[PDB]
Amino acid sequence: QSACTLQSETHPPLTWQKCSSGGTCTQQTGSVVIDANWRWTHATNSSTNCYDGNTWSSTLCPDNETCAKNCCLDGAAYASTYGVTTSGNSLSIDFVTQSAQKNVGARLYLMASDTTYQEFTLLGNEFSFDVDVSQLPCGLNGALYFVSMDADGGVSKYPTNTAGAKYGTGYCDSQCPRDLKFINGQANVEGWEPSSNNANTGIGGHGSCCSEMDIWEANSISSHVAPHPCTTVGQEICEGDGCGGTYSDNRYGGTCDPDGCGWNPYRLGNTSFYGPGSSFTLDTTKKLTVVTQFETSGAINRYYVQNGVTFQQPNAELGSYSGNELNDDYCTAEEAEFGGSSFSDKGGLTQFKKATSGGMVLVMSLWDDYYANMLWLDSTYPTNETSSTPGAVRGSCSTSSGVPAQVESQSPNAKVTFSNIKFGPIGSTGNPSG
Ligand SMILES: *[C@@H]1O[C@H](CO)[C@@H](O)[C@H](O)[C@H]1NC(C)=O
Ligand SMILES: [Co+2]
Ligand SMILES: [Co+2]
Repeated sequence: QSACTLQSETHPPLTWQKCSSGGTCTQQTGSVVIDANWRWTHATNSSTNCYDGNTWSSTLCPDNETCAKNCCLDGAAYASTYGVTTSGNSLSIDFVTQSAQKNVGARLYLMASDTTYQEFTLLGNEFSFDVDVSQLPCGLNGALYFVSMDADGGVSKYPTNTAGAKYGTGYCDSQCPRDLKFINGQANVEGWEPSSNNANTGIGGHGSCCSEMDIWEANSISSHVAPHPCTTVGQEICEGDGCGGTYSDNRYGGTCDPDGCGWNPYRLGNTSFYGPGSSFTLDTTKKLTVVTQFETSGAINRYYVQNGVTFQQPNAELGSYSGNELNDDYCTAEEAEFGGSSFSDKGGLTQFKKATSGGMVLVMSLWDDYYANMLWLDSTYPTNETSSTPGAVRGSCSTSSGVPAQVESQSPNAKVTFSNIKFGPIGSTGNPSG
C-alpha cells in the first residue's frame, strides 16, 4: 500500500532512557506510530474506502496485488480519533474513543525517526518501565512487548509497500495474525472472512509471523510474561490455516508458538502477589515499576519496585522446578504439569535467544479479546475446568467476564499508561536518568 495525506501524520513524541554499565543514563527522543490496521484505507485518488466495516471494496480490491496498487493508508489523529497521547516519557491509551465513529484501543510502535522503527537488542540487557494498570478491569489487556519486525516496516523487501514504518506497516507476532489488511506489500482481501462478532475486523488468506517477547500483558487483576519462539526468527508470511495461531482452525499447525512459556504468578499459586489494594504485595491501584533482564544463558529474570520496595518475581514450584527465573527447566516443567508442547516444538529458549540476539521492535497496546475474552489471562480457562485442573485458574475474574461489547459499553473510560522506559545493560537501569 502507498500513503495518502488527506490527513496529516504527526507521531506523538516519546522520550526514553538509554543507560550504560558505567552508571549513567542518557535521554533518547523517539515517537510512537499506530499500526496500519487502525487507519483509514482508501483509493489513492479519492476518498472512496477500500475497506469499510469488515469487508473490502470488490472493485478497488479484486485481488491482493490490484488492491495494494489502488489503495493507500492515511494519517491518524492520535488524540481525537484514537485516544492516544504522550507527555515526555509517558504514553496513555484510552479504551474507547468516540469521534465521528467509535474506536477501540490501539497498537503502537516506538520509532527511531519518523520513517523507521527503533530496534532493541534484548540479550544481555534489561528493559524497565512504569505502568499504571489501575483503570484496567477484567477482560482488558494493556500490553508492552517486542516483536522481530523490520525497521522499515517491510519496504525494502516489498516495494509495493511505500507507506512503511511511518504508517505502521510490517507488523508480525507469534500468532501469525491473519487479521492484518496488508502483508508483504499486498492486501489480504483474498480469502477474507468477516468476523462474526466484530463489525470492524476479519481474517484473510495470509498471516504475518515472527518471534515475540511478551514482557507485559496485564490489567489490574492479572499479569503475565512470556517468550514466544518461531522456527523462522523474523517476519515471514504464512498461508491460511498453515499459519496456526488464534486466527486458524489449528493454532499449532504453524511455524510459531502461540502459547509461549508463560509465567503468571497467580496461575502458579501465589494469589496474593498482584491485585487492587493493600491485601496484595503489589497494589495495582498505584503505579509500579517492572524490570525484565535477559541474561546471555537465554533465561529471563524479573523484579518489581513499588514505593521504593523491591520484589523479585515470586518463587514458584512446578514439578521438579523451583525458583523465580524463567529458564529451560521452568518451561519444560510447565508443559509437563499444565500440558502442551508448542513452546518446546518451536525450539524453546534456545530458539528464542536467536530473536533477542537480533533486533526487535517495541510495541505498546490496549485491547480486548474477541476470541477468548482474555480468560487465558485473568480467569479460569478453559471455562469448564476447575481448580483441580493444573494451571486452569489464572485469575479471579469470572469466566463470564471480558465480552468485548459489554466491557466496551461498561468501561469505555478504561486506559493504560506506560512511562519512564529505560533500557541498557543488566544492572544499569536503576541508576539516575539523564
Ligand atoms: C507471594 O510472593 C510474595 C513476593 O515474593 C511473597 O512475599 C509472598 O509470601 C508469596 N505468597 C504466596 C502465598 O506465595
Ligand atoms: Co499466498
Ligand atoms: Co540465571
